[PDB]
Amino acid sequence: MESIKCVVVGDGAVGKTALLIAYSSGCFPEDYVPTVFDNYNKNIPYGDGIVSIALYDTAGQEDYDRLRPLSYPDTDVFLVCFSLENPNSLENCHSKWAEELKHYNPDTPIVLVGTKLDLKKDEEYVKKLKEKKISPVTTEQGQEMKDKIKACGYIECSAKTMENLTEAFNMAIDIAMKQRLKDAPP
Ligand SMILES: Nc1nc2c(ncn2[C@@H]2O[C@H](COP(=O)(O)OP(=O)(O)O)[C@@H](O)[C@H]2O)c(=O)[nH]1
Ligand SMILES: [Mg+2]
Repeated sequence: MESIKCVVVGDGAVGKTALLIAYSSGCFPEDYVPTVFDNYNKNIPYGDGIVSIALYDTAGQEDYDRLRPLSYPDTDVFLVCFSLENPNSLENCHSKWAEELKHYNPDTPIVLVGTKLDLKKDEEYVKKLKEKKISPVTTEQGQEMKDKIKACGYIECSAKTMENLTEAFNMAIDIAMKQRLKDAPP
């Protein structure tokens, strides 16, 4: 049994809490969604063993700049989240999230996670988005940002449809465990 700590950050409303509730329960939140989900644990097969991943939600607004980082000590991997239908939230992964995580946790790997993939793929939503002169974040743009912030992985997912949802957390686990292997004596 190995334990890892995963903290989820990103702009308000990109879907951090829904991501965590969907992973915890297997269902997109059916009732009231809290601002910040209480931290919880999940046991996941990994190699010949079991990883216990402890998941921490955060309040992403700038108002919480001093309270939110109190969650950061001893983190093994961060999920930096942006909505695939909000290009502004992608740019903030560079101007805000990468800078904050480098300041507090310079050695901790990051996974860049695109959320709300179902809306990116929803033809009617895309039309209405286009009426406001916005288009979805492309995978080309998301991968470019992955490199810009030196994230160890990138994935696009939907808490609503579960598309790539559990694999986003499998990606975070694999990155954390491989870093732990790299840091061990030979
Ligand atoms: N269509 C869709 N909506 C989502 C998804 N994830 C979150 N939402 C919606 O986005 C809004 C904000 O979600 P929330 O989890 O509170 O975002 P947070 O502020 O980052 O924690 C809510 O209306 C959610 O229902 C998703 O994968 N697909
Ligand atoms: Mg939330």
